[PDB]
Amino acid sequence: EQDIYLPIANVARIMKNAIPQTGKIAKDAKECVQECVSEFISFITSEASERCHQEKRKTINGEDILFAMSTLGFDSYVEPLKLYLQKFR
Amino acid sequence: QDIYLPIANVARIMKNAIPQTGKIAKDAKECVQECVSEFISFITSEASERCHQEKRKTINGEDILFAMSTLGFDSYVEPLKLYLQKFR
Amino acid sequence: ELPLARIKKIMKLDEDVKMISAEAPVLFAKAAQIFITELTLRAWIHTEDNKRRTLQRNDIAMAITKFDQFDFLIDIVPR
Amino acid sequence: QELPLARIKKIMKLDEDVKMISAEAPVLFAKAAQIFITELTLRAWIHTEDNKRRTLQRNDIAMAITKFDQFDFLIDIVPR
Repeated sequence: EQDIYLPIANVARIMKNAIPQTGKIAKDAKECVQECVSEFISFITSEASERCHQEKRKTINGEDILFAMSTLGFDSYVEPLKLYLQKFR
Repeated sequence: QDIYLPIANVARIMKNAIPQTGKIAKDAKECVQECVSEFISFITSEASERCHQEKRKTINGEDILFAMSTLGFDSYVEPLKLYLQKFR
Repeated sequence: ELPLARIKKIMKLDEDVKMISAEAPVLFAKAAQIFITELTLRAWIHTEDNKRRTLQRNDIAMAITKFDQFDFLIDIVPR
Repeated sequence: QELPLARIKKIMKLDEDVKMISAEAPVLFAKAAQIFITELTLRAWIHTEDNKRRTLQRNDIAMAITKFDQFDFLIDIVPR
C-alpha cells in the first residue's frame, strides 16, 4: 500500500462541522481533502524525521512535530497543539 | 482522588460475557467498574517497582507483563503479547 | 472498547508513577477487557446456581472469594 | 478518537526514516489534522459563499490552496 488516507467518513464529518449546517459538500471535495490530509502529515513528518534523525534520536517526539510545524509555516498551529497536550497530562 | 472507566463501557464488556437472556444489576456494573480500576492500579504499582529497580523511568510493556505473571495473571501474558504484535 | 486517556489517568494515581510509554495503556485496555470478562463470567456461575437471570453484586463478591487471582479484591468488594 | 491514531501511524511510516514512533506524535497529528481539515474546508467555503453557492466543490478547495502560502505544498496534489 504506498499511499494511505484517513477514513473518508471521519474527514467528511470534520468538514461538515467547519461549515454552516445549510452547506453541502461534493463527493470529490471530501476525497480531495482526504488526500490533502495525508500529504499534510507526510509533509510535517519528513521535516521532523530529519530534525530527529540529526540529533541521532530514533523516535519523533512532540517537540520535533511542533518544531517542524513552525519551520514549515504552520507556527499558528503550535499554540493550540501545546494546549491539547496539557489536558492529557 | 480516584478515576474509573466509563460505566457504559464496562457494562458492554460484561454483557458480551453473559448468556443472551442474562441481565446485569446496576450494583454489579458499578462493582466491576471499581474492580477494574483496582486491577490497573494493582498491576501498575508492581510494574513501577520493576521499572524503578532497573533505574528505568517509563513503565514499558515488559514491566506490565512481568507484573502480570508476578501477581497471578500469567495466563494474560501470552494473549497480551500476541495482541501487542499485530498492532505493532 | 476502552478510552486509553482514562486508563493513563488511573495509572498516574500511583505517585511512584509519572511517565508512561505508548504501549502501557494499550496493554491495560486489552488486559482490562479480559479482566472484566473473566470476573463477570466467574460471577455468572453463582447467578446460575440460584437460577437467576440478573447478575448481582452478590455474585461478583462470591466469585472473588473462590479464585486466588482476585485476592487483592477482598477488601474492595465485601459481602 | 475523532481520527484513528493507528491510521495516522501508518501514514507516518510511509517515510523510510520513520519506523518507531513516540506516544505523543500521532496524538499531535490527530489534532493538527482536524485543525488542518477545518482550515482548508473553511477557506474553500469562503469562496463558496462569495459565489452564493451552497455546495462546497473540489474546485473551491483547489482555489483556497492557490490563495494561501500555507498551502503551497498542496500545489501539485490538486491540479487545474
